[PDB]
Amino acid sequence: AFRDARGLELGVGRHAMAPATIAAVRGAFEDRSYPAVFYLLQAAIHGNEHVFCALARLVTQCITSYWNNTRCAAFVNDYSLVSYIVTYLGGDLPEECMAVYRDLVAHVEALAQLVDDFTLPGPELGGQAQAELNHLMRDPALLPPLVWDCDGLMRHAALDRHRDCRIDAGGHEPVYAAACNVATADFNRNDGRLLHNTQARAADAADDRPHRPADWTVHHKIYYYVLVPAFSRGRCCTAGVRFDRVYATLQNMVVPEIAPGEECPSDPVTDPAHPLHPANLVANTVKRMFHNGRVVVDGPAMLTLQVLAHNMAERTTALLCSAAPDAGANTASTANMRIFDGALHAGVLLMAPQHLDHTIQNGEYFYVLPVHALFAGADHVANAPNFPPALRDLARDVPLVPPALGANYFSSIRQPVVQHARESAAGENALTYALMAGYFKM
Amino acid sequence: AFRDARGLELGVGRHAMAPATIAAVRGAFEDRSYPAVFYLLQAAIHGNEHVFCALARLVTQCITSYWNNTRCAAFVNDYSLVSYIVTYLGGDLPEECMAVYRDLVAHVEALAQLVDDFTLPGPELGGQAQAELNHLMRDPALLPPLVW
Amino acid sequence: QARAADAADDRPHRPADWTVHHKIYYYVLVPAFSRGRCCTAGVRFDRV
Amino acid sequence: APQFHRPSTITADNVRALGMRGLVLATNNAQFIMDNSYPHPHGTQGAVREFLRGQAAALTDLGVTHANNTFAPQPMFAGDAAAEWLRPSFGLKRTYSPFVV
Amino acid sequence: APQFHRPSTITADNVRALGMRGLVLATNNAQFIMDNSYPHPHGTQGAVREFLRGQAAALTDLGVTHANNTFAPQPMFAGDAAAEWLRPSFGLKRTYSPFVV
Amino acid sequence: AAPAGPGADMQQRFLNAWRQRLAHGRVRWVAECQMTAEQFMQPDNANLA
Amino acid sequence: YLGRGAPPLLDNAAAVYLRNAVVAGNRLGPAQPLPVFGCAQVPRRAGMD
Repeated sequence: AFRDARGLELGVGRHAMAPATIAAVRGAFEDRSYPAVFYLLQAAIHGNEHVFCALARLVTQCITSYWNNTRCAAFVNDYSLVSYIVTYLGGDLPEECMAVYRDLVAHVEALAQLVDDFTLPGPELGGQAQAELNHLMRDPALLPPLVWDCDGLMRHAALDRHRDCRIDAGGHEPVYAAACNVATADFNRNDGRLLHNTQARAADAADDRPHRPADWTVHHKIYYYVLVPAFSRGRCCTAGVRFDRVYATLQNMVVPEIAPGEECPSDPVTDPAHPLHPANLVANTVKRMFHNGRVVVDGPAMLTLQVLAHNMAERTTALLCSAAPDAGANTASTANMRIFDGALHAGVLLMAPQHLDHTIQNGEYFYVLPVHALFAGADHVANAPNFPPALRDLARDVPLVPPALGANYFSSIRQPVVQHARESAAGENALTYALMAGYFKM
Repeated sequence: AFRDARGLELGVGRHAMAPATIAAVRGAFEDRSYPAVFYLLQAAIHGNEHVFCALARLVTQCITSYWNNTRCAAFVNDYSLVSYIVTYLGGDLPEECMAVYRDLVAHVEALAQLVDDFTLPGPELGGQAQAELNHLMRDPALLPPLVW
Repeated sequence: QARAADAADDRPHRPADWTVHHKIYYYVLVPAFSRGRCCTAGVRFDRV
Repeated sequence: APQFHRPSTITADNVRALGMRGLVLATNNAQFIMDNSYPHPHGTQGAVREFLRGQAAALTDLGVTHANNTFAPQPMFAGDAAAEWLRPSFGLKRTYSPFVV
Repeated sequence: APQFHRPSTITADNVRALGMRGLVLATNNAQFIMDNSYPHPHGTQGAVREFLRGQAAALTDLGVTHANNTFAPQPMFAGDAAAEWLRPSFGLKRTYSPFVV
Repeated sequence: AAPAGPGADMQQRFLNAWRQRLAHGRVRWVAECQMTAEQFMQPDNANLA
Repeated sequence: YLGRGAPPLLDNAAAVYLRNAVVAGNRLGPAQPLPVFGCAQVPRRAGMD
């Protein structure tokens, strides 16, 4: 009741969301009927901007169907996607869901400029700014749970604080590459290679350089650590994704050949030349997966799904790296301390826990791996393909993060923030400023 | 008057159903004109998962035909059904009655978590959990009235 | 159960939450709507 | 062809050899008075057993009559497809209209 | 013709020479019994390396079959132009309807 | 812990090897359900010191 | 828990958990065990205002 009270203190005078754009997103997190093609596309795009504008008709139809299906938005698990839809899909969406996407992005930018209202200026200390010493989210010591590029580790690399980094699939030190092809890919590798191939141009690729400014990863950290516990209320998890299994069904498409001099099919039920006709619904290909979760896709929009061969990633990689306390917290009694942080080099945010569906088997595409207690949905853990039956009591009220990913005491964010997110009675505006102020350092 | 205000106490802070979707569900409990094919489908599906996606076309038409007549939801006597409508029939319904099934399920999961707030952690005692000793619903000693 | 391919004589198909989420429905939700005017029935399946 | 007011009559193929259209009508056009001159050998509840075994086989004959209208049944849920170790197994929500023009 | 119950059969050319439509049902009618007498020389994970070099290579072959349905690929993003000192490098949204009448 | 090998069974590496010491003793840091004046009191809060 | 005059619970794994959760910090919490013949002895705090 105190922690919400300073949120209302900060809530006035700066940007507040509509109650429309809250109910659109919070229903999208609690959508137990969620069509799972959006999870495969989230891995298919793999946070690469070039894959987004390639599939732009397919993305804007998957939303427009899902906006005609439900009064919920589609890609609100991935912040890069919510950025790209406002960026590259400004015209061709229904305008009720466009203001939902527009209000959700600027509310992050409201929270980013909350810190700069409070931070006094000064010199640079330990190679860090004044705000990076002040607030956690400007500070690149912490890095978000779901990272696709290598910008998040790069700014964590170039420091006087970092302990070099521990990749763990192969070798201790992480390593970067330029681009990935279908002959270059190794869909289960043990060498710790990190792909930097999320940028705009396929012609422009740099091995040791960032593609994006500092406002890219910070608005990611403000989205995942703050807005995701704000709406979801502790039913969410960040899984590792089998890319070789996900890619195997996307590119497996059955589109019937068009007749010479015939119109493009707009009717999914009536026209046999439509890929969503009942004749074309074949098991284990993508158009029936478009038919399982009911998504209106016409002819060429699933035909531009061949842009996985130009850009794809081989697999996901868990990540655990430490950092020293900063300049300004660095007396010799505290200098031997380490703060362990967990992340995923690829991986999606599961919005709604479900195992009652079996259009996809429980555990084919995703293994749950809660890297953080904020991203530990209990039902995701309690419905793994092997979960021990003696833990059905203990996992119900306790989050489960393995110590390969991090510990509760050695995380950047300890327990009661996870507790405060699921227990607070404030509105999602008033909780957000209550939890945005919780991330000022000590 | 004590017991009601006792539920006013716990009622804040956690999920309440919308007042719109109450009148949708309540109007099916008082529905004298209730068509009995829904009762014949309910004995048909009998709490199976394979039967439900067989009859998935029939159920989404019967509900939508029932939704156009009265603003109510017809399968709300059987929770094994209502969970399947939310899990399997997400797309092809008008979304207002889709939210009728969505909110009623989401009010149960808010009631399952209410025990976990109040039950303290502890060992298993007599082979049973702590919440199985605390509250009756997590306790398997009582069993539901219709067990398919 | 889920499939005809999965037939279990005593192996569990559903979690214990599937037993609890039903119990809350009939005991807690339903009498708050039905207002006591409801009845349980057995089914003559041969005639049904 | 059966006489539906005699319980000793119906075998499961007596229903199946009759069409579904006449299955309703010969059960609409039988006689009121139940005749007990020769009872069913398994008892009088054995006839209701023998009767419903044939209507389900009368539906599977009716499903063959729509084979030029219905499609090949895909598995409804996962866990059952041929190649599993290299690609996943789906399952299809049979929610569409199985229809051939 | 690759056999999807054997690990040491799937190559890149066996999947690419098979069509995109002919790879759907043939994998759907393979053997559930996986042979273990002759494994893949780079492991069973190395066959999953080799199997997806054949599907994605046939996506480019699918682009040849639909070259009369889509258009020439223009660059979506910036930094790429022949004449740069007098005009910049544009970038197109591909949010239209790719369809050739 | 250090992560090892593939990430797929890394949850499963956690669940099986820890289950004896995890399920037995109660965790200290779930004390959020403890109230305000139930914090500083000596009953049920031997974790005061 | 100072004075016994009643039977305990039958599950002794339940009885100690019910007893060591009350006793663990009271001003009137008993000694190490209770004696068979004797008294609970009610351990003294160091001061009182």
